[PDB]
Amino acid sequence: GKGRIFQAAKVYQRASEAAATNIVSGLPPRNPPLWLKAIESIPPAEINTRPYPIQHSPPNPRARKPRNLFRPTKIVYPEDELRRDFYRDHPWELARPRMIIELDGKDARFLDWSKGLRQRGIPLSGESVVQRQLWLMENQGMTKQEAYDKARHEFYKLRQLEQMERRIAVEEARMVGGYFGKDLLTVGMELENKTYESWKKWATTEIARQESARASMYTNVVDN
Amino acid sequence: QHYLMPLRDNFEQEGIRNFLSPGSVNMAYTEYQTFILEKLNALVVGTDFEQKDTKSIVLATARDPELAHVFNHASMAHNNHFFFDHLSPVPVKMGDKLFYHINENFGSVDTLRDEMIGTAVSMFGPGFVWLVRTQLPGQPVALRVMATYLAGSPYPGAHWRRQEMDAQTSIGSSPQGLSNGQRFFERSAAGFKGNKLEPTAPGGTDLIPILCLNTWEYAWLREYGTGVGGMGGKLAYAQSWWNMIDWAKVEEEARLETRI
Amino acid sequence: RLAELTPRDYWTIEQRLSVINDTIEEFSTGVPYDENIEIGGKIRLAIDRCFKYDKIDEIIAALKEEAAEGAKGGVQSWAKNTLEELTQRSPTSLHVTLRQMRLGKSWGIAHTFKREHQMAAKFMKSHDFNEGVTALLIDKGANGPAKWKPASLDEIPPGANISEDYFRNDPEVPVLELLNDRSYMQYPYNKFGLPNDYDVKEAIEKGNFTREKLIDHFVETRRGKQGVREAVSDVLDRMAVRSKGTEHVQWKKE
Amino acid sequence: GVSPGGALLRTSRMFSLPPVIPPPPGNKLQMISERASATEAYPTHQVLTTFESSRSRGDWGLKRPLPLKSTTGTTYPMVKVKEMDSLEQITDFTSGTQHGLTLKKFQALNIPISTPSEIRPVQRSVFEADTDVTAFSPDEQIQEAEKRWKFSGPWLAGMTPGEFKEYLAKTVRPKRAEFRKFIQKKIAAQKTEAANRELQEKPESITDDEVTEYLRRLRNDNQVLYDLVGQFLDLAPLKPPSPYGGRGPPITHPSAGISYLRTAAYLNNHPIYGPQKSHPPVQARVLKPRRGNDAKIGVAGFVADGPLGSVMDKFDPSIEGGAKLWVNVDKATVDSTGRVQLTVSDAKATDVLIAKELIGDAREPIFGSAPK
Amino acid sequence: PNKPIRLPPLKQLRVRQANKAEENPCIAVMSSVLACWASAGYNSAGCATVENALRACMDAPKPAPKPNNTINYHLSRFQERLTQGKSK
Amino acid sequence: RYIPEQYLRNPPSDASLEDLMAAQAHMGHNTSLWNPANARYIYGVRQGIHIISLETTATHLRRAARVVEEVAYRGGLILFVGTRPGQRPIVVRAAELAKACHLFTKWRPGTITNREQLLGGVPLTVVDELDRPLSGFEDHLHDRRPLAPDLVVCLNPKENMTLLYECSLAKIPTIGIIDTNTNPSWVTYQIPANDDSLRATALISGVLGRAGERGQKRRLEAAQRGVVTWKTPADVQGYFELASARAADARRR
RNA sequence: AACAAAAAGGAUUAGAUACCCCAGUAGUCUUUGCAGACAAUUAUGAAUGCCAUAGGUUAGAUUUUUAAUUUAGUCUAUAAA
RNA sequence: AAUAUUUAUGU
Ligand SMILES: [Mg+2]
Ligand SMILES: [Mg+2]
Ligand SMILES: [Mg+2]
Ligand SMILES: [Mg+2]
Ligand SMILES: [Mg+2]
Ligand SMILES: [Mg+2]
Ligand SMILES: [Mg+2]
Ligand SMILES: [Mg+2]
Ligand SMILES: [Mg+2]
Ligand SMILES: [Mg+2]
Repeated sequence: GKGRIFQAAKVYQRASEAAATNIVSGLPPRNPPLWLKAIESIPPAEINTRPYPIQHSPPNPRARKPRNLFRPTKIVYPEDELRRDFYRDHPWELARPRMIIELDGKDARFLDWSKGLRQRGIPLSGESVVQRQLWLMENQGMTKQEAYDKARHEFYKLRQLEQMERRIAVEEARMVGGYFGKDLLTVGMELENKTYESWKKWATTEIARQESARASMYTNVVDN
Repeated sequence: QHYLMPLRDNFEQEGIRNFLSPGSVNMAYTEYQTFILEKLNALVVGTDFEQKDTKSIVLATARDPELAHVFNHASMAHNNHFFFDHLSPVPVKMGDKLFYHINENFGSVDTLRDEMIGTAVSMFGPGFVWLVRTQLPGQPVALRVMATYLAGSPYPGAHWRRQEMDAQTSIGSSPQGLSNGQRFFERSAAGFKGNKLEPTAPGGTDLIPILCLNTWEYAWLREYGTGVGGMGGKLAYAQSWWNMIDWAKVEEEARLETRI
Repeated sequence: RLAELTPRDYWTIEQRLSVINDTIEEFSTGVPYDENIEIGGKIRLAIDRCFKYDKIDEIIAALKEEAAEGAKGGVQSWAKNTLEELTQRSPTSLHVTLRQMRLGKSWGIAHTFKREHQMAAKFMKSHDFNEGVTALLIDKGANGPAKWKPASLDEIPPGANISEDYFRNDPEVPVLELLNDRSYMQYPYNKFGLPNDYDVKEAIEKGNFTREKLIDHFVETRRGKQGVREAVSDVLDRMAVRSKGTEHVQWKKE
Repeated sequence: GVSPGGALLRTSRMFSLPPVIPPPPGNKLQMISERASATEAYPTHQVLTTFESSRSRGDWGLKRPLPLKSTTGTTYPMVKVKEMDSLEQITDFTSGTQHGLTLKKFQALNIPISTPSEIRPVQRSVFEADTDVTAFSPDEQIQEAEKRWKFSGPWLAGMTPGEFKEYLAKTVRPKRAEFRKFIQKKIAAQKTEAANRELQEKPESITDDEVTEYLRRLRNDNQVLYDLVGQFLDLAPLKPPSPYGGRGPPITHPSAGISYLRTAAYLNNHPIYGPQKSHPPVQARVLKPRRGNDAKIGVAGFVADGPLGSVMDKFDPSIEGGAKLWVNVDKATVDSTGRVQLTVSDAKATDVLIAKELIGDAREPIFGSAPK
Repeated sequence: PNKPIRLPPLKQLRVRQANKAEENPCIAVMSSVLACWASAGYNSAGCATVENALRACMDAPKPAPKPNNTINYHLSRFQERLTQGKSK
Repeated sequence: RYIPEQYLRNPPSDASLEDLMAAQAHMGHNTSLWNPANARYIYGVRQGIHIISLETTATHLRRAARVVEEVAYRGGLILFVGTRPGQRPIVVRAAELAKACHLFTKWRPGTITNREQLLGGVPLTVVDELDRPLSGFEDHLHDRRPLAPDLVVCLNPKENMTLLYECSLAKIPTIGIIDTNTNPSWVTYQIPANDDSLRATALISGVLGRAGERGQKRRLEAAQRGVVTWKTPADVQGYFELASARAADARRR
């Protein structure tokens, strides 16, 4: 009961009653606030009323006195099972940076998984393998394993060509006088050098402290 | 996604009268540019280049060796369209101002013609012949011819992929070979270390490509055939191309300093 | 939400409908993106060129022209399909139905029901109704298709008028006694739907809106109702032209 | 039946985020550090990206915009989201360049992944219909079972004693009745193979008088039975009587998604010199010198034992940036634990100079200057 | 082994002394001097090297105070988010 | 098909289910940090957070856009309030469209219930049908007490509850973006959505900004025809009868 | 054995039965009975039905046993009240 | 880190 009482859902009712009559009896009421007639026909919505939330999975038909009836349920789709199976067989598929920021939200309007993995708007990712797998597993009546192999093999042949282009593109460019910048391999080693040096300093400093401590620890108070 | 934009003066529907057939331009631009863009989309479908124009991709992916395959499709789409955006249905009369600048840098109008055409055939390979406008800090506006290989870019921001001359037939033990070879290693060494050999003005305002010539074989080997016996072929393609150059537009984009 | 709306006892019937209209539009999730207007453009125009006469013979005659290849309409597919559907229905109902469409435009809503009572009372005695219902609903496709007393429309000679008997009130059937005495020639409140040709026409006579400026007028006037931009644009594409270039837009029928 | 708002969320990009996969399995019976944790063997979370137009605003398509101090300035934008919203009303995230750039490094070596084979170095790729298959059918034999890589049963030698008891009391015991049927289907063929020739000169598979007649005959030959028990429990072969069953089957696909190349049987054509003999060398680090036995070297972010062969022998604080030696990666493969083991072998000398030529660090150029 | 508890609602989350107190380094050198005297003698020669070290201390200037630690400010920010909340 | 600064240059008239989803307007707080009362808007649970129903946000947003238009159409004073690090350009932009007041800093407690002191020296002006100054109310602009907003549009009701309580005390309608952990009983018209996303706040405020702009237009279009959509306020109305009372003495004497 | 009311001795203190100290008997322990009084406490009798969440924790169960559901206890911090 | 002398009174 510490919290204050908010009567915001009754401002129109309260404000309208205060404008029905004038404090000075016998006189006409003054003009009401300019917002009284604006929300005249737009009453608030019912709040603070726990409904039966949407059931995204069949509730336990065995419970005789179940709890958490007014508790939202977890959203689970058939793809959740497949996503976990794929990304576990291909853990490094997660290192491929993927964008989840949406541009307009209409990316699903041009996804026809009957054609193949390559779609419009979305990149070739582990998701394309799952959706393609799900489609075959539903329309063509394939098993989870069979459809997985098919969509999975088409994924490899596309990934191979992308890795082959990088090598052939660079080599081809240099045959005609094309020079590039620092590759990620060299850039990565230079950074390790700068960090390793900082560790050499710390080790050198700490090593000095430990040996100095030993000198002080040993008792050389009297020299004979 | 990148989509094919229409051509300048309804060429996809009719094609130039005495230069390219309506079906040749169909296979040269409509069917090919769409193919490149289709490949380009798949490469930048989930990257930062998903909404960047071709030129922005040409300059951003110039030095990065891991994105070299993306630079090709981007520069190829730009260089290709750049070549069609300078033609016209009927030949245009060269401007007096431009006509006088060419003579001051090449001696005569045709002297430049035989130079560009000569460079196209001498190159013997898919590329683009550019007419660049180079202006150094204190130097006047001077023009020159530059040749670019398969997907080379004339802009200075993409000097990492200029691809001006071949290495197989220009780097040997002869006096010219050693010199060319040294420049090859000097560039790669300087580019890698980050050092720049030739200072460039801010904004890449040094070189401004005015005119281009797409010497790729897919554009002429159908209309002009191979060229057995010297009739047609690549030579005739370059010659006929000179008649449709929109010299009016070539003068506008040149932006020659008022000097007369 | 509708249960929450508590109107004042002094509000007019118009205000009450306005409050509900605005509430129904708050729950609109947008029309489909790919679904296009079915009866629009060519098909819509063809309907106005083949369903403007008062005789079924002329209607079918017009459709045959549209069905025949080479017609400038470009609806050969729809026309041919329509004819197949018209030649598979009771010819009596066609003549009778089309008859009330032209007279129905002159009756009031109250007078309509009373006439339909006498009208539908004579159908129970006819042979087509008893045959069609028993053949397509009770037998649900068994025994073959319904056999209408006139096998085809051509059988009915041109001068014959079988639509007259179904519009003569008989004495043995008392006139329908409605529950109230209200009536009207035109709907009192039928303007909450998408703007039709009637709304676009008057809007063009009261003002000088342009091609695109006229579309926006209905959008803002409709407070962003879903489908106004597509509906209004369709109407202009059919019943409007570029009179004074881009600025003026007038109708086609002069 | 699904609502329009729920149909968009199902196809939403955020909903596509896969669940966090379990970390690389380590030795259960071993000590571990409590607070400090280093980079894992393979990534467990998804690496996220944005446009450089949105990164300046901290927008990453998440619950809230991330701080600009810890997400702006670097070249490659990469972030890992452990929780989209924690109990502190913040997105518990962390940089993803540790694993995001390690993938780019490895893929820059242009080396495929091979199937481990005990010690004629014949290399066979992973992406082959002969071996890379997961679906099967009852007609599969034990010979074909050696080609698969994804078994549904566990590896006996790998399971701890306690885990093995739970497996027997939760998966093997209740499968007694079903296993008897499996033999009935097999014995239906035992009868009909007596008719192998009856036509050239199957029964309904329910006979309790037969399933007992068979297993009692296999108690003298335990080998044939184990092969029959593995088919029903989908156990990876253990005894030789082949597909590297010593260390166990891979808990992941053999490639692991790191690289999808099939062969390194190509000759990178050098611009000037022409087709080279070997692949371009790679500079590697030196960690944990020999003189805690053995030597380690950091090759493109991965840790592999030094070549079979000095800087490696002892630690030298005099060298700047540590001891770095050039080397060529010969063969790479994924371990049963999920790690990427590289069989690294010291490189040649001339190739290192050929590589430095393009980079420019080559003190003595091989072209022109070289008189001999 | 159980994990750390969620702190109950406190009036203020803060460390009593943010900055580590650095023991005067020369009270340690004095302890050594007091050791030589006891083992050997007050007026002997083996104490010269240690006594000088003590004299070198008090002649040296006091180091400057370290910058204040801002730990208490960040703890006050994440108090309600880390613990059960705030009291009073 | 997307620019970061698109909700300011040209905000949309209305928000679709795709615009709301693309702007992360459905990302609720962690499941534990939730107000159970506001569970009527939650669609489900995923990624350890509560997902706000996209259809519930669009409906509550359009209803709010109708309140902003009507209040602006009746000559009301609106106040867009967004108090967060990067919510200044959003609120200032929406105020320009609707010709309203903005607030992008901490709300000073007592600016409504104690306006006499806080907003004492701030100047005012008297306008007319077509929103142009009226000379003759100089004496009234010194005894008149400060103004109060007729509609407060808060973009973070969870942070500033002192402002909303004053509005309830002062009988002012309010609109707020109710997140999964915010109390819906603090505002009059709730807009269940993600308030921590700077991209969702720009869309919501953008739609409400267009509403006011569309309302101010109708009001000005109706004034040019001699049709005022509002009567004089009570305070100004009182100063009228007293004005003639003073003039009554002139006629008399 | 040890501890320790009582009794007694030594100190402290203005005095010191006392608090502190050297010692010390009943008694604490075993067996068999009596006795029935407690801040015998959750200062809250027992039991049944019912009301919204969160973070720990105890003994189980289920599961894609990694981590999530779930039954019966216990303990912190809150909502409505 | 397990320190410990003594301090009554106030229409
Ligand atoms: Mg929030
Ligand atoms: Mg005593
Ligand atoms: Mg005593
Ligand atoms: Mg004692
Ligand atoms: Mg007793
Ligand atoms: Mg009792
Ligand atoms: Mg509990
Ligand atoms: Mg207990
Ligand atoms: Mg409590
Ligand atoms: Mg007293």
